[PDB]
Amino acid sequence: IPTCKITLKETFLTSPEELYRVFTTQELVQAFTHAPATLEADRGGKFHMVDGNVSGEFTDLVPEKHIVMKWRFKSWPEGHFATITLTFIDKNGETELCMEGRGIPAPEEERTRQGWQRYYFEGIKQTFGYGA
Repeated sequence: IPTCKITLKETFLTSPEELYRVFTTQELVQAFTHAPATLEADRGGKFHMVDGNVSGEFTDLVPEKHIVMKWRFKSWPEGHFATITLTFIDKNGETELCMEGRGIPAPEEERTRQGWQRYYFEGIKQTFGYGA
């Protein structure tokens, strides 16, 4: 499978604590994705979101600092996971979120970029009021 790497940076009007909670709380994920979610906020823990269209496993969780996960869309080749790292940086009580994704199927680059920008970043900002 040819793959690609993407890097996204987004600033939120909330603290790293609050943003990290949004990414790692099943009921908050349910709210911003508008769908039932299951999320085990543990190293080794599984997640399943948007009618099972997104799934994966957390491989490193450092509260308020970083999340590393194996992550896929349901349509990707079976057993194919991207590795996504989210880093939470405090900038004056606001949060700079750096997302780095590796191992994204190359045909899926724009779907995955737009999915992250619209369904994570815009979704979180609009649900919780974390700025434009």
